[PDB]
Amino acid sequence: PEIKQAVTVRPGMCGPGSLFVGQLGDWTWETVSAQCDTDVFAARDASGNPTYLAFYYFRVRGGRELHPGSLTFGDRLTVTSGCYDQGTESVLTLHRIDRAGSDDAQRPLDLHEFYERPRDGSLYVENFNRWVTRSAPGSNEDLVKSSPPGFRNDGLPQLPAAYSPRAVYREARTAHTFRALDEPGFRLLPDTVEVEHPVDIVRDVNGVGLLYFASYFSMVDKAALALWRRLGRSDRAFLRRVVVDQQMCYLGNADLDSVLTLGARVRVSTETPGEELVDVVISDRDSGRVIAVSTLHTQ
Amino acid sequence: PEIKQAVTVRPGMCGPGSLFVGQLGDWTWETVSAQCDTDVFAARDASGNPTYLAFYYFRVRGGRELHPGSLTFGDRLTVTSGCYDQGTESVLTLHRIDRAGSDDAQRPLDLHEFYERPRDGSLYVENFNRWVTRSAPGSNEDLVKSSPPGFRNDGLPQLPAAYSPRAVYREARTAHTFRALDEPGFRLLPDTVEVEHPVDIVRDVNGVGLLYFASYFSMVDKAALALWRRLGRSDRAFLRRVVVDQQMCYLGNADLDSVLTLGARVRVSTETPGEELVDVVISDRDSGRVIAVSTLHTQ
Repeated sequence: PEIKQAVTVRPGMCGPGSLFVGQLGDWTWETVSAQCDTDVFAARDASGNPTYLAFYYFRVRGGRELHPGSLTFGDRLTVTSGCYDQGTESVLTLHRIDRAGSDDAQRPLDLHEFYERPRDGSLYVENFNRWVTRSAPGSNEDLVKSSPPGFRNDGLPQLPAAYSPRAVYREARTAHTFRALDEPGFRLLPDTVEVEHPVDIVRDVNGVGLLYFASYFSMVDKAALALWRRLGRSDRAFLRRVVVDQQMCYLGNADLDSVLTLGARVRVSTETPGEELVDVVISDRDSGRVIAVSTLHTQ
Repeated sequence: PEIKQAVTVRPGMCGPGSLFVGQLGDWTWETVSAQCDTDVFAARDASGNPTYLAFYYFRVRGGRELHPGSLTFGDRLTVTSGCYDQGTESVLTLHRIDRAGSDDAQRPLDLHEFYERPRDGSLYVENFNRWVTRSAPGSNEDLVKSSPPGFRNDGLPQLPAAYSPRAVYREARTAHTFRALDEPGFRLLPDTVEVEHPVDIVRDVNGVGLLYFASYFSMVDKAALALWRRLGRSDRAFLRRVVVDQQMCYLGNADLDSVLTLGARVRVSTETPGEELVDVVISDRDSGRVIAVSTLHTQ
C-alpha cells in the first residue's frame, strides 16, 4: 500500500536552502519504515551497531509549472510515496508531489511516468538508499554495508531492468555528470570554479556526526553560486533560477576535520536561451576520493 | 485544548545545526493555526499582503539529563504544545518535550514549571511571535506590524504579570545579554570576537525571501565557534558542549545583500568548572541596527 498524505508547505521544508531535500529524505525514512517492517530511525545490526539508511542516489525532477522554487508557505500539496525492491541491503523510494486538487493528483505511482514520461506540474523524487554502518566509532570513512535484521524487501513492487537508479549512479560516478558530454544542443563554457570548503561543523553535520545528506545539496549550490558570480551574474538572479531537474550521487562521507573541494562547470544551450547544465563534483583531496557528483538542469 | 503528539527524532530535526529550532518553529506555526482559528502558513492581511508570524523571543531550556544535544535518530519523544494570550497582534507558544514513557510525560503545561521550577529531563520551549508584513515588496527592512483578520486570541489561557516574555525581550535588547552582567558567580573573559558574516543566500534565507529565523541560531553558533577556537579549544570539544539554556531575541530582519557582524563574549563560572555564559549580538552595521541578541548557558 502506497502512502498518500496532504502536506502544507512549512518554512522548515522550502526556500533556496536544502530544507526541502531534508524533508524528502525524512519522508523516505518514514516510508521505508512503514513498508519494510523496520524502524529506520533507530535501526541497528545484530551486534548493536547503529545502521543508517544512507542516501546513494537522489533525483528531484520538476519543470516550469512546478519545481522546488515554486513552493512557498501555505501551499497545499499531495504527496504519494512508495518503496521498490532493490534487494536485501538497499531500497528505492519514490515520492510524487502535486498541488492539492490539481487534475488527477489522486493517481497512484506510475514507473513509466517517473522514468519515461514525467508530466509538467508534478514533482518527481527518487531516493536510492543503502544500509551502512561505521567501521570505527568516530570515523565517517571506510563505511561498511549492512542491513538491520528486521529489514524486509519481500512485500515490494519490482522495477523492470530498464529503470535502474544503480546504473544511473554508476554512470555519474564515471562521467562526473548525469548528462553525457556529447549530448547535442549544449556548449561547454571555459569558465570553471574550484572552491575549498572546510566542513562546516555547525551547518554540514547530522545528529549522529556524519555529514548530513541534505548539506551536500547546500555545498553544490555553494559551488554553483561561485560559478554564477564568476560569470558576472547577480545574487537576485541566482535566487530566481529554475531548477527543473537535479541529480545527486553520494560516493562517501568524510570526517569532520576534512577540507573538501567543490568543482563546477557549465554547459549552455545552443537552442533555448538561459537553459544550462551545471555539473558539480565534491572531492576530498587528501583521501583521493570523489564523495559526490551533481548535475543541475536550470532554465 | 493543548496538543500532545508522539515524535520520533528524524535527521531533519536534530544535530549541531539549527534543524531542531526549525522544527520547533514549525510546530509553533501549527499550534497557533489550530488554536487561533487561522492558517498561519498562508496568512494575509485585508489588503492581500502576506503576513508572517515572525519570531521575536525564543527560549530553549533543558539540562544535563536532557538538552538539544541529547537528541538522536530514533529517540521517542512526547511533545506538549499550547498557546497563551498576548493580545490581538502577537502570541506565546509553549512546547514541553519529554522522552516518551518517562515519569509523568502525560502532564499538561504548567506555567510555574516553565517560568519558575523547570525539571531536569524535560525540555522547555517558549516562542513569542508577532504578526508582521513587508513595507515594500523585496524589502526585509522597515517591517510593519499586522494581524490577519482571522486571528483569534479569545480562546487562550492567560499569563500572570510575573511571566513576561515581552519584558525578558526588552531587557536583552537593552543589556545585550539575557543574564545580567552583575550576576554573581561569573567572571567576564577579556577575549572577544567580532566576525563579519555576509548573508548566505543559500543557507540563511527562507521560502519567502526573509532571513530564516532558524539561521540566526546558526549565525550565533558561528560566532560562539570563533570564540571557542580563539580560546584554543577543539572542534570535537565544541560538538560535545552541553547547552542547558539558550535565549534568542530577534529585533529585525535584513536585506539579502547585507553584511552582518557577529559579536561574542564569554563569562566563566567561578564555582563550577566548564560552566559558561556566551553572549552573541548580531549587528547590521550599515543600518545602525542590532538585529539579534543571544545568550547560551553551557556546561
